[PDB]
Amino acid sequence: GVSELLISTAVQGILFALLGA
Repeated sequence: GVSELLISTAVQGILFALLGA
């Protein structure tokens, strides 16, 4: 699940920047 883990971290990363401002 390396390919699915990278996509899961990409979506959660953009969401972390919005609510992490």
